[PDB]
Amino acid sequence: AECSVDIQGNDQMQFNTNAITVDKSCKQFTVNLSHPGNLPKNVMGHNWVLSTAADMQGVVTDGMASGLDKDYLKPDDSRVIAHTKLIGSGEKDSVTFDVSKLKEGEQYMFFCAAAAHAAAAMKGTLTLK
Ligand SMILES: [Cu+]
Repeated sequence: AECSVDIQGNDQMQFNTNAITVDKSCKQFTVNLSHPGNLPKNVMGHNWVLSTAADMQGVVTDGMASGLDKDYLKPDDSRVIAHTKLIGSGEKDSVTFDVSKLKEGEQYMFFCAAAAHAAAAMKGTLTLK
């Protein structure tokens, strides 16, 4: 069982992967976010957020309005399944979530919720496989 994933966010506003597989024997799953490159958090902060595919838009829209000091997410947003904090370069964060939070016949999206980042394709698929 592969129950973690190491994902990178760079200075060019991209993740180094577009698709996560969550093995369904996993009781928990861990995302290790890191930020290579040379740019601070207020310039090019990244976070990793999980929601259903349907919820992504609203989570992003409400998140952008909440701002950088709220880590670009609406506080307590119930559409947020799991999330990291906002990180700048040279920084890192992990999240671990329960796999029982995912369901068959739902589609899941991961993304960064920093202003306009997900619109520029900092996002990808999350699949129970
Ligand atoms: Cu980002």
